[PDB]
Amino acid sequence: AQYEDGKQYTTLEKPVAGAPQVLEFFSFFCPHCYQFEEVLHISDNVKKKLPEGVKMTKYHVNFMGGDLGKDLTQAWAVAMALGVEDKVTVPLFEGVQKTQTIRSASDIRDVFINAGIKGEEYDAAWNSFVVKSLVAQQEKAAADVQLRGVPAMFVNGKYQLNPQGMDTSNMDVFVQQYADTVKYLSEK
Ligand SMILES: CNCc1cccc(-c2ccsc2)c1
Repeated sequence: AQYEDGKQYTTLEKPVAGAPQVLEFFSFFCPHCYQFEEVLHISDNVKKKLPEGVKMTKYHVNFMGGDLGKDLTQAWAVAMALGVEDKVTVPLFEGVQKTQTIRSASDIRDVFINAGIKGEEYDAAWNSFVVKSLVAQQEKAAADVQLRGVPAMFVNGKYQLNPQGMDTSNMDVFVQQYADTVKYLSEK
């Protein structure tokens, strides 16, 4: 009774078939997601503790930030397609929430250019159907679980992380609790 359904995690009443093993959702507009990623480094510490053969997937969502939110989901598709997530995640979060210099799709593009992604490369990707397919994949995944809040993490389409059942007096402890819970669920 150390881990229990309803505490560190909840159980999906409609389990999602064929879902990624560990699926994280976020928005660059999401203040708690900024904390999760830039301050707590949740994705990294979770990934760091996944069993061998367990892949981690991270998807952007549309339902925050209106038009720009949709642009960001497309830009994240570009980031995934090019494999430059580790290059643009920080400046995208800071551009939206710290400096608030990201106000348009062009501003988003500037972040990729500054990170060394060539203009032609970004634009071809941005306009590609491979990227359209990746946008659709992100939307479908979020749709599969009736997603309406971020940050969120799901394990095997069956369990949903519940950070509200964790102590926050110490950041590092919270993070390891979160990561050990994901590991526990992935072995479940
Ligand atoms: C959805 N936000 C979850 C959460 C739960 C507990 C602590 C935090 C936190 C602690 C320092 S920054 C953000 C976030």
